[PDB]
Amino acid sequence: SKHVLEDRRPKIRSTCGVQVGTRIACADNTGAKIMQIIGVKGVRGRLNRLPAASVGDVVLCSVKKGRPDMRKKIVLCVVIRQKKAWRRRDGSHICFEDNAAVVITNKGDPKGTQIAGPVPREVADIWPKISSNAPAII
Amino acid sequence: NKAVEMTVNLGKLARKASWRYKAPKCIYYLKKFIRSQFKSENDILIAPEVNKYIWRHGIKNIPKRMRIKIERGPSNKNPELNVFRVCLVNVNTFKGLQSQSYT
Amino acid sequence: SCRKFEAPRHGSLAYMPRRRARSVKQSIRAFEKDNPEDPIHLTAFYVYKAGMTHVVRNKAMTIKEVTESVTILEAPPMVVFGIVGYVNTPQGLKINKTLLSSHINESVLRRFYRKFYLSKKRMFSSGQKELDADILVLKDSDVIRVLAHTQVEKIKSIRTKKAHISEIQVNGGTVNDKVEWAVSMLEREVKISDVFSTNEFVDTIGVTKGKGFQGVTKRFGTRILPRKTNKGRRKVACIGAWHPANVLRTVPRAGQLGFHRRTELNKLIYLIGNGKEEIKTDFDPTLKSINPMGGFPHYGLVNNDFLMVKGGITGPVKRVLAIRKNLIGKKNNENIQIKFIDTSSKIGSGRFQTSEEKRAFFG
Amino acid sequence: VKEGVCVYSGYEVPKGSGLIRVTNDTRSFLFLNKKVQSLSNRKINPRDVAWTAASRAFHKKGMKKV
Amino acid sequence: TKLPTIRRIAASIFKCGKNKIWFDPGETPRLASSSTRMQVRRLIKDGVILRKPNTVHSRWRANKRAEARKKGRHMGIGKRKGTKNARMPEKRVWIKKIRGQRASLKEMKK
RNA sequence: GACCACGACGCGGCCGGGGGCUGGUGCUGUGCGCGGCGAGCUGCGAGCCGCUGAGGCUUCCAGACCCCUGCGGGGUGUU
RNA sequence: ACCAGGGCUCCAGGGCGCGCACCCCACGGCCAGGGCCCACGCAGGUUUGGGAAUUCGGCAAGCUGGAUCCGCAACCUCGGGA
Ligand SMILES: [Mg+2]
Ligand SMILES: [Mg+2]
Ligand SMILES: [Mg+2]
Ligand SMILES: [Mg+2]
Ligand SMILES: [Mg+2]
Ligand SMILES: [Mg+2]
Ligand SMILES: [Mg+2]
Ligand SMILES: [Mg+2]
Ligand SMILES: [Mg+2]
Ligand SMILES: [Mg+2]
Repeated sequence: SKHVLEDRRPKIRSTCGVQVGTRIACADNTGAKIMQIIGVKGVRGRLNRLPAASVGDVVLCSVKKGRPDMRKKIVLCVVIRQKKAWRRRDGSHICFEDNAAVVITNKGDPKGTQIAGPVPREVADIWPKISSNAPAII
Repeated sequence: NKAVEMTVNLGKLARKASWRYKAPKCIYYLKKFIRSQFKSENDILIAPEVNKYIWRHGIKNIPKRMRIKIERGPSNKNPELNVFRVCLVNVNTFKGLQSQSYT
Repeated sequence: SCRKFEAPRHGSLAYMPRRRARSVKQSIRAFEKDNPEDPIHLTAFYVYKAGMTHVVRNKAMTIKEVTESVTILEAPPMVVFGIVGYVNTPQGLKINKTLLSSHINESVLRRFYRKFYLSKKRMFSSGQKELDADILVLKDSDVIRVLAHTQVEKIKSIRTKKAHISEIQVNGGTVNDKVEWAVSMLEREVKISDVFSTNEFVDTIGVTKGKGFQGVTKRFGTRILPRKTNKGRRKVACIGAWHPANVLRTVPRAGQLGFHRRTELNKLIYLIGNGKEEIKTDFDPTLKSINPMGGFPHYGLVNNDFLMVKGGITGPVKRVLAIRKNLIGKKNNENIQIKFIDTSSKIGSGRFQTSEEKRAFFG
Repeated sequence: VKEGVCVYSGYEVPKGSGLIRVTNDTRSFLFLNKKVQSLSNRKINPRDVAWTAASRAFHKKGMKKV
Repeated sequence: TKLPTIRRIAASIFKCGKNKIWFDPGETPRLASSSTRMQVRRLIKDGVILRKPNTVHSRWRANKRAEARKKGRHMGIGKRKGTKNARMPEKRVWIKKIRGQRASLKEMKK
C-alpha cells in the first residue's frame, strides 16, 4: 500500500523459485547489488506459507547492499531470473544462473537504463519496457 | 522319477527379502519356489554345496542366477516318503541355458 | 475461543467418509438428459486404462505450440446383449421389463460365477414366442437402457476373460424407436467411435489407486507437527474440543486412502484411434503405433480401439473405467490439432520415438 | 518434433524433455538430462565421457562414412 | 554331554583353542565312546581328531606397501595425519645430528 | 496383484499357471581376458589404447521357444 | 532375576595412522522363533528452489575438521589473543 503498482500486470504461472527472505541479485544499474525479498505483490496469503514469486512477478525488496542512497530502502522490483527450473508453456524447461530482479517504478517502468544478463520470454511478454533494457531475450 | 535341471533367479525369488538378510531368505524363497513348481509337500533337502553357493559373498550379496538340479527320490530316513534333493550345477555361463529334465 | 489464524479445512467433506468402493466396476449413476429431438445414440461406454503419454498440439489463440499430458483408454467394442426398460414411478424408477438375448457367451457368464472353472455353467439356460410380448411391454417404458458387456479377452494383457456388464441408456426420440434400435443391436458389437467423437467432453467414472490405511498427513494434507513433537509428528494434534464430548466426523483421522469412486468431469477426447493401425499427423510424417517403445509400463500394447483423453484418468492401468457423455451440454469450441504424439519409451526416459530410430543411432 | 540436440552428449532431446540452462552470458545450453548436467557442472570434458558423441568422434569409433 | 568333553581334552593335548579342533564327522560313534586322554591321543594318531591351522593373516600386502613406502609412494601431503614433529621427532633429528658431529670431531682430534 | 495391517477386494486354477530363455525397453558407462603405447627406471610400471556404446543389470513389455505342474477339504441351497 | 546397571587388579599380535583413537584382520571365544513389512513410531540416509522466514531461543540438524605451506587484527595483566 505504501508501494503501489499503479497498473497491475498479468502473471505467468510457473514454479516459484524465490520467496520472502530470498536474497536476489539486482540486475539493473540503479546502484543496488543484493536485495532481500520483503513481500510479493498480489499474493493472497495462506496459513504458514511464505509468499513466493516466479519470473515476471512484482516483488518488494530491501536493498541489502549497494549504493548508500539505495541501501536500507524498500523498493519495488520485478523478478527476471530464477535458479529454479520452470516448465514453459510449450513444455520445455529453462533454468537461469542466478536469482535476479529489476527495480521498477510505480507506473511499471524500470528505474535502471540497462540490465546485466538476459531475460526470458516471460519477462518480455509481460514487461516489454523491461526487456528492452536487456541485451538478449531467451 | 525325473531330474529337473534349471536356472533359478535368486534376485527375483528374493525381491521381497530384506537386503540385510538376502541369503537366509533366499533359502526360504527357494524352498517355497520348489513347492509351487512341483505341486508337492515333500521335504526339500538343500545340498550343502547349494547353500555354500548362496552364502558365497555373504548375507547381502547373493548371486543373481544359480543352476540347480532337483532329484525326486525316497527319503533316506524313511523310504515311504519321497523327498526333493536340490543339488548345485556348476556352470560357466547362464546365457542361453535351457531347463531340462531326464531320469 | 477462536483459533488465532484462520485456514481452510483440510480435505473435502464431500468425499468423507472415505471408504473403499463397493466394486471395481462402477455403474453410471446419472446419464445425460434424454432429448427426443436428438437421434438415437448410446450415452456411455466402458474402457480400460492403458497408460499415459503426452501429445503436442497447436494452440491457436497467433499459433503457440503447447504440449499436454494425455492418457490412452483401450476400448474394445462392447456387445449389447440385453435391454432394460424403466417406468417413472412416484417412488422413482422401476424395472418395467428385462429382455435378454437368447445367446449369452462364456465371457459374460463368467461374471455370474465366482469360481467359473469349478462351475457347471448352467446360468441362463433360458423361448422366442414371448419376444413380441416382451418387446411390447418394453415399448411402454419411459427409460430404455441396453445391457452391454465388455470384451475383456480382446485386450489379453489383462488376464481376465470375465466380462464387465453394465446398463447404458439409449437416448434419442420416441421410446418405440428406442427399443426397435435396441432389438436390432442385440448380440452386436458397439464401437467406441459410435458412442463418442473427438474434441468432445466426457465424464470418466472409475476407482482410484488404492493406498491402503494412510495417516492424516497423506489422507488430508494436515501439517506435520514440529521436530520436538513427542508421540508422533504426522498427526492432527487436537482432535476436538472438550464440548461436544465426542469427536466430530469433520476431524481428519487416519484411515483408508484411495480405492474410492471418482467421477471427473469434462475430460476432453483428443483422439479416437485403433491400436493396430499406425497414426500419422500432418506435421510428423512417421507411421507409428500408439504403443510406446517397450510397451506401456505395467500394461503392454494396445491392440484394440483406443481413446486418447486429455489429462490423467482415475485409477491404475488395466482397471475398467466408465465413460459417459457429460450431463450438461458442454461442447468444445476449440478444434484439437494434434501435432505430434510422444511414443518414446516411458520406461526410463526414452529419447527415440521408434525402434528404427534407436537402431539407426547405434548402427 | 524434438527439442534439439544436447550440447554435451550430442543426443537428440525429445520435445518436453531437457533443460535449457542460460548462463548470464546470454548463452543458452540445452542439456539432455540430469546425468549430463552433473557431468557439465563437474567441468568434465565430453570427450572424456565414453558414450557421448564428442568422445566417439574423438576416438573415431563413431561411424563409417558413405 | 560327550563331544564337548572330547573337544577340551583334545585342546589340552594340542595346546590350542577348542575352536581349532576338527572332529571326523563320519567317526562320531567312536568319538562318543572314548573318554580318556589316552584314547583321545589315539584318535589324534588315527587322524579322527585334527588341529585346524590358524586363519591366514598374510603379510604380502603389508610388505608390498612397506617397500613402496621405502620408495616414497604413500608419503605425500594427503597421507600424513600427524605433525612433522610427531612423524619424525625434531629432538631425534638433533640427537642424531649432534652425536654424529661430536663423534667425528673427536675422531679428528685423535 | 491393479487390492491389501489382518480380514476384505480383484483376477485365474490345465482352453490354466509358474520359472527359465530369447527379443524388446531402459539404467550404468566400455567387463574379464588377450595384445599396442606409457612417465621413467635397469625387465618393472600407475594409467592409456584396441577388441568394447562393451560388460553387468533390467522388478517393465512381448514370445509362435524350453521345463515344471496338480485337481484335497469344508459348507449351503434346490429337486 | 540368566537385570542393557554396578564391581579392585593383570595380560593385546598384524595393517592404517601421531596414536594400546577409529576401522579391518589374527588369537581365543562366540552366534537363542516364523511370516509379512499398513498407519503412527524409534533409529538412520537423501530431499529441487529458498536459507532461520521456524522457534522463547538456530533446539535439533548442518557447515568446519588431519597435515603441510602461507598469512594473522583490535586488544592485552606483554605471558596471550591465536
Ligand atoms: Mg505460522
Ligand atoms: Mg519431548
Ligand atoms: Mg516412466
Ligand atoms: Mg623442541
Ligand atoms: Mg594395533
Ligand atoms: Mg533443500
Ligand atoms: Mg531466528
Ligand atoms: Mg513466527
Ligand atoms: Mg523469527
Ligand atoms: Mg546445537
